[PDB]
Amino acid sequence: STGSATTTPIDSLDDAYITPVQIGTPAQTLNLDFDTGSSDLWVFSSETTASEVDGQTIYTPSKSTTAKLLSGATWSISYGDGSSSSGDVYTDTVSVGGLTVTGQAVESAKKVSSSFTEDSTIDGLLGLAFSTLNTVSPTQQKTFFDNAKASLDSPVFTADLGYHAPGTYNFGFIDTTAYTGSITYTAVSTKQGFWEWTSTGYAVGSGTFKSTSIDGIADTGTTLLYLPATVVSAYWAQVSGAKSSSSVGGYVFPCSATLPSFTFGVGSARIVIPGDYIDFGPISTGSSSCFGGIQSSAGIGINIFGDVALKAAFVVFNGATTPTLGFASK
Ligand SMILES: Cc1noc(C)c1CN(C)Cc1cc2n(n1)CCN(c1cc(N)ncn1)C2
Repeated sequence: STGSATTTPIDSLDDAYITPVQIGTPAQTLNLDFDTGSSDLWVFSSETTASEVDGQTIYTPSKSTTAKLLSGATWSISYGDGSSSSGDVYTDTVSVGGLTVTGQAVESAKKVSSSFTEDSTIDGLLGLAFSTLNTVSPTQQKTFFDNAKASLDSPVFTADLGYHAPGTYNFGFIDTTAYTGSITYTAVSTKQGFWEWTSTGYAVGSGTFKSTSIDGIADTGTTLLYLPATVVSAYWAQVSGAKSSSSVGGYVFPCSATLPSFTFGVGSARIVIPGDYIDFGPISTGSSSCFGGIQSSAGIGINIFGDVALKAAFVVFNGATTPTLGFASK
């Protein structure tokens, strides 16, 4: 089997991407944030505290003839930005882009933090990291991809995120028309539960490539590119007036700037992030200070190849017995 679904930016800045997911019988379609940095499929639901729901579409398990309470199971998650959610668990039928899993754990939120409530465009998360990170207790549950894997034509999924435009998540096949050149594959460590890999270096604009190992994670659920402070300083030094602002929480730059590209290495191959992908717009409405898309990972404890990086590539998440990642230009 295979599946293919379009993923759409939630706003004009690509602050996140949403993909429609069918849950239950009859189907209830929710728009979920596909997140290769976490491993829980959780949704706003009829159980979510009413004051914490503001415009999201909810899953109502009592209206699904295939939903079953997973007795005694609870979940609770915190994300890198300080947001959180928690609740109980059902199993139900879940379909993405025509690919169906029966008995998928659907984690129903009883509580969500303010950043979820305040974002009416995201109805939940669909985790695509390794199932070892799943938070369900006392019986850890499998991700949608792990449940689907054996049925897929090939044990892979691909992320093809758009810049200020829709893109595609495919399951079970590699669309050879969706990229240019060849796909370069690189080793993955699953020891922290992530799609963790080592980039071979970077370049800023037309500058020379610096060969240096940068360990980090391929994370579709993180908006920006978080890299070591040395690398990030080298990038923003090429932008007149750019500075790190403690009050704003990272590097900002004059909105009048034209930004240089940023290149990262995948083995001997190179992925070029165009400068415009690094512009996240005014820090507040009407400001001429703009927020940068490349930020320091210092204090986060891991480097994160988030959407800013991944949207410049066609990315293969190869879930073979020894997982690997593939990157192609597009
Ligand atoms: C509105 C709005 N505008 O810009 C943003 C961002 C939002 C909030 N909106 C995106 C809501 C939200 C907050 C989170 N998500 N979705 C996804 C899960 N979270 C992660 C995952 C992960 N792998 N890494 C980090 N966090 C935190």
